[PDB]
Amino acid sequence: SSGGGSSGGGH
Amino acid sequence: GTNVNDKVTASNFKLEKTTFDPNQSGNTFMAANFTVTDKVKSGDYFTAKLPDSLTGNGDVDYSNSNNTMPIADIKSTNGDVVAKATYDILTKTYTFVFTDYVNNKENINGQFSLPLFTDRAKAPKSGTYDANINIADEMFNNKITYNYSSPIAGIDKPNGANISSQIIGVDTASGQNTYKQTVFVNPKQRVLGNTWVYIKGYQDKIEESSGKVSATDTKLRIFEVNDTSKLSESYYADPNDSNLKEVTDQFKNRIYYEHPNVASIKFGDITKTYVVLVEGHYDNTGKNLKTQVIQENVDPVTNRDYSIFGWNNENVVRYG
Repeated sequence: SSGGGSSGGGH
Repeated sequence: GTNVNDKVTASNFKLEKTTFDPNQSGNTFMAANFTVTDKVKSGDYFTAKLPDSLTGNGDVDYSNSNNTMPIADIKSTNGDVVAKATYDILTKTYTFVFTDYVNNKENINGQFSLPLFTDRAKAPKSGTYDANINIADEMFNNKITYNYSSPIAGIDKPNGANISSQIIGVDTASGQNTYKQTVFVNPKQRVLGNTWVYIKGYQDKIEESSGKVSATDTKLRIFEVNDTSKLSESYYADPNDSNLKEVTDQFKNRIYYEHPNVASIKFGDITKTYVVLVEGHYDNTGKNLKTQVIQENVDPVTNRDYSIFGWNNENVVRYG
């Protein structure tokens, strides 16, 4: 049990 | 109208920031002033060209809008609109088309400010790139540095679950509401047993995400990676890359939609990394698209040492 993440972006 | 790049001059060129993590919604901006040296007519236009390392759209996808990104109107110094703008995804060129504004004036002055993002496909690895931007046939030189959060993430044990993903395209313009997402299954390329992968259209509460994952809403393609060191940091992945061997057909009756808003995939015992390309849809509730992928497995030898790893995605929108 554990985790992370990422995130993106645009216009 | 005619291309009037020789009649337009850009100045006070500024890049908000030269270093960022595009896997943590890092982006930058460009701002400049321009003046029309000569008289020009309504319909005439000038352009700006991004280099290989940059895009004006980032993770917003315009492929359902004729590959053309609409941009907010460009203003004079005086606050009225001088030009209507459009960004072409294929040629990475802005086209600023003068309006009737320009018909009764001289000495026209304007300025713009536009977000800029990484090109995940042309700058797939962390590092430094030339970020030279062309505005009205003039070069404005810069160096860009991308510190991508590594897609190689997981429990810190030789047989621990490991998985990551990134939403690389969201169509917010056409009304079709599609999204494209890359998932890296077992990026550490460990030897894992009884591996399951869950692709969820939400994180912790179903009601909090607009994601919609189901047999009719989602299409999945699965690739067996041959050389893991070729894989990108940007989460870009070419389905026709010879480093990827398509195995979608083998997973034909191993993908289940037993739960709401969730795609369950039975990998079993594996020893290679996989790329799973997801094409999905999100709903009209106006909620954010929030996803989570989970991989669980055990030690392939002892059938013990159970392990489980989760990864959250969500994207942000910027304005000029």
